[PDB]
Amino acid sequence: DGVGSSSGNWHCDSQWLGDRVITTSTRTWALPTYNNHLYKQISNSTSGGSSNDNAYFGYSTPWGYFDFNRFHCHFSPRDWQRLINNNWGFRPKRLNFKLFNIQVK
Amino acid sequence: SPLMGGFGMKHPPPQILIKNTPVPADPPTAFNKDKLNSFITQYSTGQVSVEIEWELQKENSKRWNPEIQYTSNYYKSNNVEFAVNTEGVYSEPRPIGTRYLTRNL
Repeated sequence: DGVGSSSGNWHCDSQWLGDRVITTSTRTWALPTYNNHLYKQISNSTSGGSSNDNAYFGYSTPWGYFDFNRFHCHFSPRDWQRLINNNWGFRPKRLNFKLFNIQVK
Repeated sequence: SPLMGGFGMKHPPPQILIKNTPVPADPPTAFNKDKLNSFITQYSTGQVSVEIEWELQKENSKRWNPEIQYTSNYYKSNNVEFAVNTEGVYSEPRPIGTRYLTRNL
């Protein structure tokens, strides 16, 4: 939209329906410049590794990534307690993801 | 509110009164005006069913840390709490209240 208008609101809550629970979590993030905008070949030689079992070859990218693959990223301790004390099972169904209020310094 | 605990009502569930109808024994062959005092020894048995619908007030707390909950103790014991003994005697090992969840004042 514009410089002076927020592009999203803070949504962080849990909604408990009959057979469904909807968890929403919002966090503030910071993203630096990685590898000074470069791709770099990496290996156990570059990191000083010696053992065969820990040898590797790969690349480090200037990109970051968002990870929310831990349960506490979505469930508060009270919500987790409710889930574990009141249900025989659970599974994820669908996902909604948002990035907003971008600020570059 | 009843001082021993519970719900006070001007019109509570009505008293349900039951009695075995007296069955006189053999009366004398000559009329006697006195009330009969010789009856057949009797008793009755049967089944009784009561169904009560309860309305629930769900909790909508925003508390972050887990609540206190009533729970059985996993530690080994000779008998299971709220179960029968080896002689078939059912027992209630402790009084259980209702106030474990929390809310602000």
